Amino acid sequence: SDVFHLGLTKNDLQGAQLAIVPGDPERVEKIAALMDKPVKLASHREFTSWRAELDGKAVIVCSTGIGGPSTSIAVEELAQLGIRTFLRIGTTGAIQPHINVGDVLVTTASVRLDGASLHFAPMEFPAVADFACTTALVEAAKSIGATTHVGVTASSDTFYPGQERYDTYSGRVVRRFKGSMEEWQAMGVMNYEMESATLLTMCASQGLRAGMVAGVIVNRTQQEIPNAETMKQTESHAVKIVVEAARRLL
Amino acid sequence: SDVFHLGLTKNDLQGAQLAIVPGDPERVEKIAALMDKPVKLASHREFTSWRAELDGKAVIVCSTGIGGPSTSIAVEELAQLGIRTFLRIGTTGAIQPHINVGDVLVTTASVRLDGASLHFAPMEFPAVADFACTTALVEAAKSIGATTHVGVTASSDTFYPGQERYMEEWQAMGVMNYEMESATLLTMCASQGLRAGMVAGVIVNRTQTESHAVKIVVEAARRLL
Amino acid sequence: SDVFHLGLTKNDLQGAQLAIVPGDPERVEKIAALMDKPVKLASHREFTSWRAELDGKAVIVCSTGIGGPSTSIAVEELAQLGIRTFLRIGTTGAIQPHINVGDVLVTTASVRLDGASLHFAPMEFPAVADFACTTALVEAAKSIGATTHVGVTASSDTFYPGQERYDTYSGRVVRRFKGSMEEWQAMGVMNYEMESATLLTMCASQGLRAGMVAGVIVNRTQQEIPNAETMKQTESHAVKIVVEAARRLL
Amino acid sequence: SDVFHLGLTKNDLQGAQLAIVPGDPERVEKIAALMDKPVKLASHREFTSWRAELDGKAVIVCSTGIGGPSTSIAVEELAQLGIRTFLRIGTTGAIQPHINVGDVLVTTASVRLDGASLHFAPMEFPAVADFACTTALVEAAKSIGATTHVGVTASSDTFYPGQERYMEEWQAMGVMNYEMESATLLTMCASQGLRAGMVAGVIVNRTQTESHAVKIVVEAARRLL
Amino acid sequence: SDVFHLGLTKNDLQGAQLAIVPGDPERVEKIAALMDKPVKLASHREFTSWRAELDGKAVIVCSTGIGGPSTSIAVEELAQLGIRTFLRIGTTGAIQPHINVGDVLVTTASVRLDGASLHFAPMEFPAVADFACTTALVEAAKSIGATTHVGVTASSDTFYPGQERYMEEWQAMGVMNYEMESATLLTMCASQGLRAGMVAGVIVNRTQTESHAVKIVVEAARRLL
Amino acid sequence: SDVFHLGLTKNDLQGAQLAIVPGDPERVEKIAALMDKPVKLASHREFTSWRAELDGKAVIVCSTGIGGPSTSIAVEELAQLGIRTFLRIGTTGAIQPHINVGDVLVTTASVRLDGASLHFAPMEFPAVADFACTTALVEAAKSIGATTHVGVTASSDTFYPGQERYDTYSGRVVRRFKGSMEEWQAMGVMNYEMESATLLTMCASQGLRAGMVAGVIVNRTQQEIPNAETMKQTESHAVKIVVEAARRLL
Repeated sequence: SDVFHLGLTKNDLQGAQLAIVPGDPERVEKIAALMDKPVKLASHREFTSWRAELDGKAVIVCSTGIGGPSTSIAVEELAQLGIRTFLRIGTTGAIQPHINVGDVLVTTASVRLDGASLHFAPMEFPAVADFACTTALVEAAKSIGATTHVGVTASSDTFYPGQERYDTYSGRVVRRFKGSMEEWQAMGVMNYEMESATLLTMCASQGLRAGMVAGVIVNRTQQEIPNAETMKQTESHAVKIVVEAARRLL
Repeated sequence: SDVFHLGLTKNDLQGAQLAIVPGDPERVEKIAALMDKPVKLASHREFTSWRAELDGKAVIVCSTGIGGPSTSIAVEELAQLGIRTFLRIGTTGAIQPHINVGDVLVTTASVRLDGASLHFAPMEFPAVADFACTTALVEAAKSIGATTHVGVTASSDTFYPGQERYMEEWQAMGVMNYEMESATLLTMCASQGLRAGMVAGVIVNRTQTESHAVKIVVEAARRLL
Repeated sequence: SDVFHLGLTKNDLQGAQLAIVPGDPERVEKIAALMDKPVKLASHREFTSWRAELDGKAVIVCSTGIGGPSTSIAVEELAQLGIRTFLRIGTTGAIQPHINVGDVLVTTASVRLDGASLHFAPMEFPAVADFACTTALVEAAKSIGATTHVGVTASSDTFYPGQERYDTYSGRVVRRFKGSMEEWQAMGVMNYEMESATLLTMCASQGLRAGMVAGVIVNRTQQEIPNAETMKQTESHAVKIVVEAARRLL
Repeated sequence: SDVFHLGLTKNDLQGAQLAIVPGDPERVEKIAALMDKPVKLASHREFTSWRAELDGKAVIVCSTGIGGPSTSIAVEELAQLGIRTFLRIGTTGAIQPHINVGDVLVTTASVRLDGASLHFAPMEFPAVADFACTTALVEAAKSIGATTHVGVTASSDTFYPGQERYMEEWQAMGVMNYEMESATLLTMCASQGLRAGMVAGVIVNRTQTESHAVKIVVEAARRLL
Repeated sequence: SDVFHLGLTKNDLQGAQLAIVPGDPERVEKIAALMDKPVKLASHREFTSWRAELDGKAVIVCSTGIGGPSTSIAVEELAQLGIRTFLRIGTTGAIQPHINVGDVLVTTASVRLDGASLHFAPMEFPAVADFACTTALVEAAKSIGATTHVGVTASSDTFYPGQERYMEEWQAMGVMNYEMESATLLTMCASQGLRAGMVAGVIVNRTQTESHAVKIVVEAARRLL
Repeated sequence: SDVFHLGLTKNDLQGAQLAIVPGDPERVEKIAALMDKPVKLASHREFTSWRAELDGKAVIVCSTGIGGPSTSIAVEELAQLGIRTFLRIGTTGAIQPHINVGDVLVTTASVRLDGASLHFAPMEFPAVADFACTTALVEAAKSIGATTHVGVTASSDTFYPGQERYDTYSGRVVRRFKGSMEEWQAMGVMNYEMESATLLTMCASQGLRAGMVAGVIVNRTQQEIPNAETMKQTESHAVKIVVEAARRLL
């Protein structure tokens, strides 16, 4: 209404200045439920929004969708709506053998293998998280007793060739990404996802604070497959971390 | 069950070798309604998929979401399930003074201003549409008496900053329109042995009625089976 | 005279608005011979021009020379002279095993492995053919009964390393082109030539129509070598196609 | 004897796993003087190195010289001798109006406008500081009551032309300051399993007292042993 | 018979290890006429080749055509037949106020604004002339009393747009002149163990007699046998 | 004093218009000693300066430090001080098996694997030496009876990965430089060093003359290791060459 995609007015946010941003609209209710007086605001495409209260202050939970283009829309309009702090929650696979399912990852900066970030800063600019957000996430994780890894994430415009997956229709990856996974592994990159390069670059270049946490639900480099219930329990822990991080940032 | 995102099996497709891929679920239902025996299959995240029938052959309609990245997931996972031809329909603005609201644009090739196309081929490779799909879209547009323009589309990762929203090089170069998905779609199919076509209805033009593009894409699909 | 290289005046063209553009001046006479009243206009360097008539309308046949720089000169001056439609005729090798000598290729767009095209549009711009020209070529081929392949061509500033040839004086190719042939093969590229990236990019960016057809005279990926007479018969067929395509574009 | 440039052996380090790396030898002596049992080890070309002790553990102080290239030699050769954590201290100007002469800047990440960082990772990889080192620098600054800003630094190969010396894009993007070494240092460590932090004291600001940054880096070092 | 384009055999060269490579066939005949026992060998497409003799040794003169692409074919195919030294002569404009019509330019290296040079070496590699060839051209120019300038030439794929024809950065950087072939020629030879030199006569200058450059290239050739 | 790093005034140079520029301040005295009346001017960081006389004319000898950034400072300030000709002296390893320890290298142009040069001209611009300087160096070498190689040098912003060294802490080189040494070897590159791309590019683009000579003290591609005294004798010869080259340029 006040914005062009989310279907939200300013007053709907009730002065909220922090937002928690999952990718999947299915996860918006369950995260808002952790907090006081969860109310459903709107639901348009993959932008589902709920509002809640935390220590007396209004908070927003809004889905971003998949990929940088979708995310940029969500972040841009929420920034217009007055949101100044963004905490990304996700579930992810790991790319390091010593990172286990059920572990938690806090991202300090991202490898920019995407397109939308370049609209906000040149490639030379770092896709870096805010120090306060990162600190809050690291502290909330440790308070919960989570096994935590803090470092670089690779952020890709594709799920398949940019993550060097070969079990595809064509079975081929373009030269740019051939051997790329081994390279990132050697450089200490923790995981692959698809949204953070846009999130972190647009926030760092525009005076906004952002951070990201993710629960490890799978590991491509490990032979053992993840349990059914442990994936659901890792997801709830990650949610717990992000809410408890948000409490310190209000 | 067979793919990571879409929630579909090979069997769900009942031999379908063509998919129509608009951006949004509201458009999916609208397209499937034009065909025989429409059935909703699945809805996960951005990807809502229906199955239908054209001349006794199965066709799928599946939403892509916003941008190359989500589009790339949809196309790959449909290709894994046996689709070999993709037709996209959208609605857009135009940037050429002689293009009217109500006209239909068939894209021959796209300017590659996205990030995802580069995950399939280096920049020097053309974001070109398949000749058969392009022909079938042009045929079907003439079939319902649509005013048709055929040419190049500019495709970017941003909706506002990559469309002049407070440079006129694309206009001077004869670019018809702006959107966000065609560069990824066309490059990813042309560099991987899949056929792809792209059609759009003109809804706005800064120098100066969507159901038609939907009928056209369906009637194009028929010619390609 | 009116132009700086071709040695032609406007009136010489007699209102001609379509031109057929081979690379080799030797082929200009034989293509003009297919048409009514073939007259030799001029011959300067590798720019040999003939004029003819087709269904009552004047047509030009002009050689481009080798490579994008030479071609850009020819196209630019003929555009100045009033030519608005350009049909390229060539003979070529194929890069796909299932493409046979005697087959005909119609190019929808080109991989831009050249330099001159960048002077007309940035690399992001597609080296795409005109739809009407492409349609006319495809229809003329089928009317003649030719086995036709429609798709992407790789257009290179070199005959040797850009086409990944190793049987050279040095025996080496620079990293950019090492493994490049296998890459294009996997992406469905039909053939290599040296002029189309400039032709198609300059026409598509300047409101001019262009298309390209070529007869396959050799195939590097096949063990069998081409017959002597079959190469000469493929050349005459390609010529037939381009003239019959031109008839539909007047 | 063990390395090409520095003139040091493993044994010279007596188990040191942390080094402090300023640009110049005058600063090296100043830093080592703040610690226990300071000893000069070597002086070759740009690389003057001292050894000292913090809480009974060995630490090294070694000058880098000017720019990424000399910095890259120092860090690599110290890593070969067993150092796994690097802290850099500098003095700089600021480009933000609210940053005062006397304030302390802790760099989270750098803009990569150098040439040497590319010898370690492609441009898309972030020139990001280690979280522990960054935390320890922020803690130590608060410990002596310093006014602290935490954010991004621009890092280039030129002192004059890459600093406006007869474009304001870095200011508009929230960049704190300019220097010449941090991009190489942060990228080279983050992409090779080494921890790195960076701190600077503000000595000038075009929109408007170095001993403090030296004490801070030493007290940060202590927390990281 | 031995090569793809030129229509020549090894035997046609009678032991020649040097070629002179101007752009056009009219210039080829002119150059060969200055030498002993001139003989036309072949004429196919852009490539017209003569053989001649200097101090009892065989030399070839072969036209390149327009641009790096045609030049690249000529040089490669001559190299396959045994040529190891190439000298190019051209005629050009100058872009420096002190360079006069009638002066001679010997190119030490070229600005790489072509596309074909990149098919031989990445952009960071210098389009540099061979020292012996450069020396011999400078010697031969002084021999006939020519006014000589020695320096950098800008080399592009376009004749008009890449020469200011309705940016002055090349003038400010000391570039002597513009042409279209030297970047490809110099890069392709320097990166493949072949010697190359380049000389030109000034025929125009926007800030203000070709037979001389032809004599100079021949007399340079003599010194290199 | 007149400059911001070297600690020198204009009058200190006594009208000197040529400078000899080693990297190491330790070598400044020994080169100035070859000439008449060697006086120590200043010594600040790695910028040690001495002045001397040669055939009656004042000459400067000034160290540059390591790398392009350091060198650019030295060259820039000496240019401000009136120096118009720069002769680089160095000692180097070779990358060609047929180049022997004790040989001398004169550089015609440099491969620009550095950052600072790009601040003076775009990458398309050649890092080319002055013809007079190159000629003087080649002639001084031959007069001394040195075995001389004239050609391209690779100039790198790093000593380790940009020179494709694997005997490092991490043991890895980034894809850009993987296989790079074999590439330069095949292209006829003589050696690696770290300063010339900046020196030559800034001089060629600013109307200043520069050249470079170096004595070969080691060869990575040879099994035999260099003698102790032969390295010291190669260094003195290179010094002799540079002074005798300077005599011809005054």
